[PDB]
Amino acid sequence: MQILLANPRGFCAGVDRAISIVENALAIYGAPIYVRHEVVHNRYVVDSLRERGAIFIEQISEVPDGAILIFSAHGVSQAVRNEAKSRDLTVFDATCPLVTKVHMEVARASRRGEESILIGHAGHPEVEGTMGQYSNPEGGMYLVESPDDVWKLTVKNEEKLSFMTQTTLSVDDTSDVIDALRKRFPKIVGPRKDDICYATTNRQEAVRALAEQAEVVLVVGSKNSSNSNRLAELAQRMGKRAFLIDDAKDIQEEWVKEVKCVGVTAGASAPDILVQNVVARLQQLGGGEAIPLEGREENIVFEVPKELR
Ligand SMILES: C/C(=C\COP(=O)(O)OP(=O)(O)O)CN
Ligand code: SF4
Repeated sequence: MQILLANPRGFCAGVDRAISIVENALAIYGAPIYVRHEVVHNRYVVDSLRERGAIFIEQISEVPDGAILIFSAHGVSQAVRNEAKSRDLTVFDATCPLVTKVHMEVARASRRGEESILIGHAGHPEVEGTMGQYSNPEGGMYLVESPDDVWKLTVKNEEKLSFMTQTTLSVDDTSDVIDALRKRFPKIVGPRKDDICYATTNRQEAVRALAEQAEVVLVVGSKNSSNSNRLAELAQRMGKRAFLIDDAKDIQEEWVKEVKCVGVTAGASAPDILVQNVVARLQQLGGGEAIPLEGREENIVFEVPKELR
C-alpha cells in the first residue's frame, strides 16, 4: 500500500508561536501558568502542557489574583481583555497575528458605528473573539455561516457595510458566501478575497492534491479543530473516505484493508510526531515508505514577544 504525505501539513506559524509562548512562560515563571482556552485545539499538545503546569480556563473569574494568564491563539473579545486588565494579573497574548489583523478591522467599524458581517461558525472561540471586537449599539455585528444565512439577513444601512471572515474556513464554501453577500449588498466592502490565512489555504490545496491520488485520507487533528475538520471534509466531498484522528491508535484496520493508496495530512495544530506515529502504524498495516508530495513552500515565522525570550 503506498503512503502519501500532503505538503504543507501540520504546524503553522501562529501555532508554533503560541505553543512557544506557553512553554517559555512555564520555563521563566514556573507552574501554574493560566491559559484562556486550549492554546491550540490539539489534545496531545494541551495534555502535555497541562502535565507541565499549564491550567486551561474559559472564564477570567476562574483565575486567581497575582497569576500569569496567556490568551489562546484563537484570540479573545475586548470584554475578556478588559476583564483581565482590571484584575490583578500578568497577561501575555498568544493571539495569532493573522487573527489580530481581522480584529483591528472589526474595532474600526465599531468606532464608526458602521455594520460588519463575519463569515464563520457559531460558537467557535475565534468567532467569539472577533464578534467581541464590536460594541457600538447604533451599528451592528452579524454572523453568517452559509448563503442561506445571507439571504435572511437585513441590516440597518447597507450603504456602509463591511465583511470579515474566520481564518480557518473552507476556501470553496467561503467564496459561495461572499458571492451571496455581494449580490445582496452590492456596496459591501471587504479584503480582496477573505481573511482565510495562508496556512488554511495551503493545507486545503495540499489535501486536494493528496485526495486526487489517495483512496483514503487520514487527517491528524483533534475534533474541535476547525481547520482540521475542513481538510477531512474536503477529501470527503471528493468522494474519498476520510477520517479525522488524534493519533495512530484511532486507525481502524477496515479503513485501510485492501486499499492501494492512503494519504496522510495534519491540521495546523497537530505536531509532527503524531504524523510519524500514524505512518508507522500504516506500515504495520502493509504500507511502504512514506512518499511526500511536492508542495508550496511556506516561509513565514512569527517570533515570541521579547518579554518571553
Ligand atoms: C489558532 C487557530 C488555528 C490553529 O488551529 P486550531 O488550534 O486547531 O484552531 P481552529 O479550531 O482551526 O481555529 C485559529 N487561527
Ligand atoms: S491557522 Fe492561520 S490564523 Fe490560525 S494560528 Fe495558524 S497561521 Fe494563524
